[PDB]
Amino acid sequence: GLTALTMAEYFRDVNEQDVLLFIDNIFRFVQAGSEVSALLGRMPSAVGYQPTLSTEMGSLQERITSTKEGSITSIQAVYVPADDLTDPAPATTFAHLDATTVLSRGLAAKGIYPAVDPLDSTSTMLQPRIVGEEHYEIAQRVKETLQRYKELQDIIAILGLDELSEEDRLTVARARKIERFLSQPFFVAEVFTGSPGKYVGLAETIRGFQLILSGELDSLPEQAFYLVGNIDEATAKAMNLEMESKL
Amino acid sequence: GLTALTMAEYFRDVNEQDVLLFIDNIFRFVQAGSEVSALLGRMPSAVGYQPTLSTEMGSLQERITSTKEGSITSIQAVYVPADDLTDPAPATTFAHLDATTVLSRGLAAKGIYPAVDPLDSTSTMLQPRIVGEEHYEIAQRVKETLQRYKELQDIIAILGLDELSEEDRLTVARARKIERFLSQPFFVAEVFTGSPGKYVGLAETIRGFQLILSGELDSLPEQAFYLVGNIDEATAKAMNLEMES
Amino acid sequence: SVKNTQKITEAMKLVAAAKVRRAQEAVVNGRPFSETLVEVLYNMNEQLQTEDVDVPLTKIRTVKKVALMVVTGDRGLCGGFNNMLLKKAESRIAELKKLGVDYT
Repeated sequence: GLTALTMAEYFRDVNEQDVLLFIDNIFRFVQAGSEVSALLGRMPSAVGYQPTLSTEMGSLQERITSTKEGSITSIQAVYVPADDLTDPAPATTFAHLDATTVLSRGLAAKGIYPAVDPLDSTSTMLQPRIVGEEHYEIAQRVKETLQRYKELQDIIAILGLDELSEEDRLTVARARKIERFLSQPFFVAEVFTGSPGKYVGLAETIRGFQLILSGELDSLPEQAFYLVGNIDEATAKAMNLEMESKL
Repeated sequence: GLTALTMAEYFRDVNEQDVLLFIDNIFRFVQAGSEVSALLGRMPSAVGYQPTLSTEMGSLQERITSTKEGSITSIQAVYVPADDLTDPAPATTFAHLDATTVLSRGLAAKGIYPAVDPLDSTSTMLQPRIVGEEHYEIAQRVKETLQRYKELQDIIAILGLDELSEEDRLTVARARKIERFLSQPFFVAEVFTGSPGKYVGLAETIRGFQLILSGELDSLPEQAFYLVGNIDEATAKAMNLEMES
Repeated sequence: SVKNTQKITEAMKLVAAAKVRRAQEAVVNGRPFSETLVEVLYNMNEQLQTEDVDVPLTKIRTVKKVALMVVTGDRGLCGGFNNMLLKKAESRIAELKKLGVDYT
């Protein structure tokens, strides 16, 4: 990790160009520190990591900063140990990571890929004056609808889908539509999906979510929003599915 | 364990007999190892046991092997501590045993003796070649019914029994009949409470479970199958229950 | 989840009790009408001692074709209610299929 940081720091200190370092599994940079700190003579910390977990993690993460000569954008694929989202290794990296994105096994076991959590994944670039007012409002409405669905997960699972309101049922179906629409066919995940990938921009997903949660198109079947690039492709898949239903 | 095991293996290797060794409380052997190795200076291990908790008890179990001269069928009443199966002292015994039957305290808190939990109880001899497709298929069907019951126990939680549809209601009635039938007055539990013991055979209990799973016994109530032997005696107990009202 | 479920089912218990009481209040609203109707009907039965050639709504002269009309409760989880109702309905339509009634 420090080798990658040294190459990036050279390209940001001397070559004056904004570089994009991808570190995969930054949690290894802490676990290997654990395996050496055990033998080194340093006392064990909490659940089993090194004592200087936070200072070492900071010694990696702080050197990644836009420093008036360039900008080191970086995407560390932090590994949450068995989804212990309270463990020291992700708990120290949440403080350093600006636009964190918590991917969840819960939203992967039902097949919604990418397994990014709509709620937990949050960024300090979702401030309105920075991201755009309508985009911020759509993000707030999507997160609120998903939060309402996560709060109705207990009522739905036990007391039946029917035992709640008929406006809240519209919010549940809308949350289903949203949390399936935010699935994406990747170009590199075509070997897992079997279907080609669709790269979709920002304004297009905003225009899709506006029509999804504005109640204008709450008639399409739920599977018509699954693994779909854009809302127009979702409309086309609704026609495909309605033809395949009778055929 | 070692000295009783040597006493048994001398008979299995020199006299060629089918000797049994009912080693009782394997866990007490492992816990004695825990004491001695906490005092022997050996460094501590998982939760409290010796570091050699998988080689010392290996020296116990692996010496119990049926040789080509004679065979030994040890019955080791290994004890899970604090009633959790994840513990290492029985977890290292699960890998060595082959017909493990977990006497979970749940069915004994319900009063169903023996409390052999039918889902956790499992054997490498539940194979087609060994028991025949008949007994194997009935074992699979009864484990199916009991597993469906245990997985909808989460609904027989907060809600009531009524909320099930007819499918789940029938499978719950059948599962209750089964988990009651799996009780038996032992021939040695004449002392505590109940009837004199009844010896129930394989080709006899297979008839009872075929009859219960075949649906031809929906008329009987639940306390009729409880603490009974064969299925004919279960129907007799139901009839006498109706006579005594 | 269990605590929120407990709060929700307590709320549904309270709302269901209030709904039971409001249905009872509707019945007590109806009881003036039913009392006046059940007294005027006797007044007619006393002025005329069932001296009648009328009312096609009194043709009990055979049991040719019964119309068992079954009202049921219409929500989710329905206590243990709807199954009992339609069970008695199925038993009664079986008994009316015995006699050969052609029940609607």
